[PDB]
Amino acid sequence: LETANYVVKNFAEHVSDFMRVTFVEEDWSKLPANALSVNSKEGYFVKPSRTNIYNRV
Amino acid sequence: ACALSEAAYSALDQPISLLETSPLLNLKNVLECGSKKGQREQTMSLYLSEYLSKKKHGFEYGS
Amino acid sequence: PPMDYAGSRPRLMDHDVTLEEIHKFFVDYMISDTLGVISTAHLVHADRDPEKARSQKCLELANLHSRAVDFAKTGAPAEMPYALKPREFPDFLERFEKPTYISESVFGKLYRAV
Amino acid sequence: STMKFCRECNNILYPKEDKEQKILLYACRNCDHQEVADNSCVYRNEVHHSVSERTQILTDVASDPTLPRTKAVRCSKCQHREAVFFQATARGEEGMTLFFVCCNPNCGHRWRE
Ligand SMILES: [Zn+2]
Repeated sequence: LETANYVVKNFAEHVSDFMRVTFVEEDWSKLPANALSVNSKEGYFVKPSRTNIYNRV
Repeated sequence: ACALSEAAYSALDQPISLLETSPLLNLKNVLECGSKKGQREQTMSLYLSEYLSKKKHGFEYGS
Repeated sequence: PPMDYAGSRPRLMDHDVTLEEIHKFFVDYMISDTLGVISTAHLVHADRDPEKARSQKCLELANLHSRAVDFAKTGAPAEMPYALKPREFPDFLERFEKPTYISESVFGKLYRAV
Repeated sequence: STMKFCRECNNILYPKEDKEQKILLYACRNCDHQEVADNSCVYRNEVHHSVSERTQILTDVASDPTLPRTKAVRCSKCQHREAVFFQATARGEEGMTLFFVCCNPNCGHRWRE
């Protein structure tokens, strides 16, 4: 149970179609900055190297 | 006059490559004031003192 | 009189939004987003140093907090810098990672009385 | 900037224009024969500045000038002044925004605005 929204209230037939998708840690915590775009030196200036979890999300 | 002669005889005359000429030639060009050799290259100065400092990054946007 | 509350220039794209630059902006919020970190590092910096909210280190966090909360309007990162975390926390938040020094401030007597 | 050779004459033709019948007719000097133009283009040049001829390291002129520096900002990881600034575009944007590159050695940082 939750407070309904105006975007849901007009579509009273598709209430089984709305879905909230959260993206959390395996331990259900907040995703830090170490799993996504780990820093790595390449040449003169550094650049964030994307990992596989970024391309999965 | 000998106080300026002593700063010219012991001048470090190791010249920079092409941008700066010499520490003695830069002294002679300051001492030669009225020697108007020509109007070929004249350099000005435009100080950026205005109301741009109240905004964020005003000097870099003004220059 | 406060400082300049004006923000940066908005990042107007050339073409239209084709639903791919929204996902690349949404996943870009999980990284480089220090909202509670700046306020936490500013709250533990005034009790540790004299002349509270007036030093050269306490003003950079207050300037960066105007950009750290306006990420949803303008796409500019907070870029929380180094050499500003005090590497120690007082006895209010009680984090066991950093060494908890004995606090002496307005909040220290406010905590020791309770 | 073009040149042709005359058939059975071997001379350099002249790009003249006929008055009544509007057609580019090429005529040589000695044979005075006529020939139509298959290109209609009497000039082609990849024109450049060319104001400095062998005067690069002997004159104080500069084709590509250096980027300016400013010491009013502090970088994030390096915590140092004397960073350069310029204006460019990034992946499509109406206008140009300010950029920064940390000119301090062993730092390697560059932040937008
Ligand atoms: Zn001929």
